[PDB]
Amino acid sequence: MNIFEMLRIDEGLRLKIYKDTEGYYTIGIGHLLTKSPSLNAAKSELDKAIGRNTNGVITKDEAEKLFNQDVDAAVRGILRNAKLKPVYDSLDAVRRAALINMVFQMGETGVAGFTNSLRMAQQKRWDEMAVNLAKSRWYNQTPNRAKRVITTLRTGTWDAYK
Ligand SMILES: [Cl-]
Ligand SMILES: [Cl-]
Repeated sequence: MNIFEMLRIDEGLRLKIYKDTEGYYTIGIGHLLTKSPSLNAAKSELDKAIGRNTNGVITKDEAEKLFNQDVDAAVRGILRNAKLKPVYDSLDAVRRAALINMVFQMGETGVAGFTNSLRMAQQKRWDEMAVNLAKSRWYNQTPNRAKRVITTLRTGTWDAYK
């Protein structure tokens, strides 16, 4: 198991523009296109992202390309985040994957807000951190996914994904 496989599981793969759990225009493997209610705005964003006139449909390779780019950006944004970096550095390899997933789904700013859970993570207070993470909108909105990530983060193993 690794980050790519982990997110491929949580995000799925879709070759056609679709709406995510929050109603936004997405495509590929969890690639947000826009928050605007406009399909056309979405189509515009897609062609610009791909570099061609897509007509709302992309190939697997294309999806996978956005995916690489997106994981890369998540890692890099963690590493440059003054609140995130220190947490990341303190974690083992599995737990780091979990921090990446959360950043991928909710953005750097979003995660940086989980101040209290971040302090716990850094203190290696596993069970308390998990409890706290669960008291969130993120958990109430996407509980199964959230559950998988929290377990990962709590335990440092891939059990929730096997
Ligand atoms: Cl892009
Ligand atoms: Cl879910």
